[PDB]
Amino acid sequence: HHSIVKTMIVDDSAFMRNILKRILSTTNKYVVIGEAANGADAIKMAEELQPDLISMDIVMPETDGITATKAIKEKTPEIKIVMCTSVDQEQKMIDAVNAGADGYIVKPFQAPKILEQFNKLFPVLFQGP
Amino acid sequence: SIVKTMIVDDSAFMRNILKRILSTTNKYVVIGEAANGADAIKMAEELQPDLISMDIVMPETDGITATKAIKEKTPEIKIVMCTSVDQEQKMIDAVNAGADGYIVKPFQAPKILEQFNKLFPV
Amino acid sequence: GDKLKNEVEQLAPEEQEILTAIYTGITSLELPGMMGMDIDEVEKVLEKLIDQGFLDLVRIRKETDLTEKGRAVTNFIITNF
Amino acid sequence: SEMAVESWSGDKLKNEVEQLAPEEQEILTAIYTGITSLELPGMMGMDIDEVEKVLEKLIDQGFLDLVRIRKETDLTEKGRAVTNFIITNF
Ligand code: BEF
Ligand code: BEF
Ligand SMILES: [Mg+2]
Ligand SMILES: [Mg+2]
Repeated sequence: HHSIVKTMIVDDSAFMRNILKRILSTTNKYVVIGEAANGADAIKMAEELQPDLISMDIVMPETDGITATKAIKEKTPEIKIVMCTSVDQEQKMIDAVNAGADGYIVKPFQAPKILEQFNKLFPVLFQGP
Repeated sequence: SIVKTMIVDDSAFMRNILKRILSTTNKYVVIGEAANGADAIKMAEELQPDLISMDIVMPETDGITATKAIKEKTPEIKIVMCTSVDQEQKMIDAVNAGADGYIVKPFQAPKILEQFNKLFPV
Repeated sequence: GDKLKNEVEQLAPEEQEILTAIYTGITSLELPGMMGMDIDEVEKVLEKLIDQGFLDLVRIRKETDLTEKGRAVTNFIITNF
Repeated sequence: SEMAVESWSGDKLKNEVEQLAPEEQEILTAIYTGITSLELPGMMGMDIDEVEKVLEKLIDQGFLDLVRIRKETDLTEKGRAVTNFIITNF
């Protein structure tokens, strides 16, 4: 229904993960149900927690975010994954979209832009007055 | 843990206080707001919430009757009274109507969460 | 006794709502978004209620915006995050 | 506009950026994203006065400007009693 979006934040920077938590906390729909510090944990946690949405950094230990995006998507294609990374090279970005990424935000980002990003994948759905 | 939460109070500013407090939590999603009893009973049937913040003194239907109507229509809904009424008799009626918690306003924010977290623990 | 009740009666709804908000624990900072009010107007009401003794100025906090220097530095340091 | 991006070329920036402490780099990244300067101490494990000291340096260091000044106010025992008197209004 999109009134509640189980969200999973994947970034090796704890501070950046904390950034995305303040932003999503003020919203009435995005509930951070998990955090992964590396892509290998991102793969497993998405497997176990089945989030509706994953904010996915790219440059991370153990396994990158594009490899994580792809591996999560061939098990759970229903999961929406939005790359949240500082890599702005258009190639990596083509690679992310080809891996399954539904979104791509470049750090530094402004909070309304990433909610505007997230809200396209999970819009407010009106059934009528 | 996600608690679909419904806020029932005739004071708009008080539903606002209760929403702002539940916003900082990573648990409570306020999915509905009722300004009186009558609307709280049928909205509770609409949304099937996990938790209702229930005032008593309200324009159309009191919170006790609303609680009572919702509880043995939908007993799984945890109902917590949140109110300026401290008279023990009205309290007794709330608990006997089926209420699971009771907050006396004016309240502190950590105690709003303490009733709610007590009914949906981490 | 008489001074307070005239003050309580002269306390407009906005001021009653503020006082109720701080009691609950709502910091004086996120009051404007809760009342649909300008941040500058709410701060003048706070200044009205400290002078009349309903509130005490605990701490003075600054709200800040990045300079173009700031945004340039953030753009540079971002790979650390 | 974009003039500032060019005016702050890489050579000049690194001197001030290497000056900045890791925490101070965190205030800026958070403030950029939109997290208010009222919102950091509860997010950075820092006491509110340390943040305010750090903010005032970044306004002195030139990285920040002072949009407005915010009051942290608590109820006097008068106001605590007033709230308990007007609670029936809500
Ligand atoms: F480390 Be992330 F790709 F910004
Ligand atoms: F509005 Be009162 F707290 F019943
Ligand atoms: Mg990284
Ligand atoms: Mg009432």
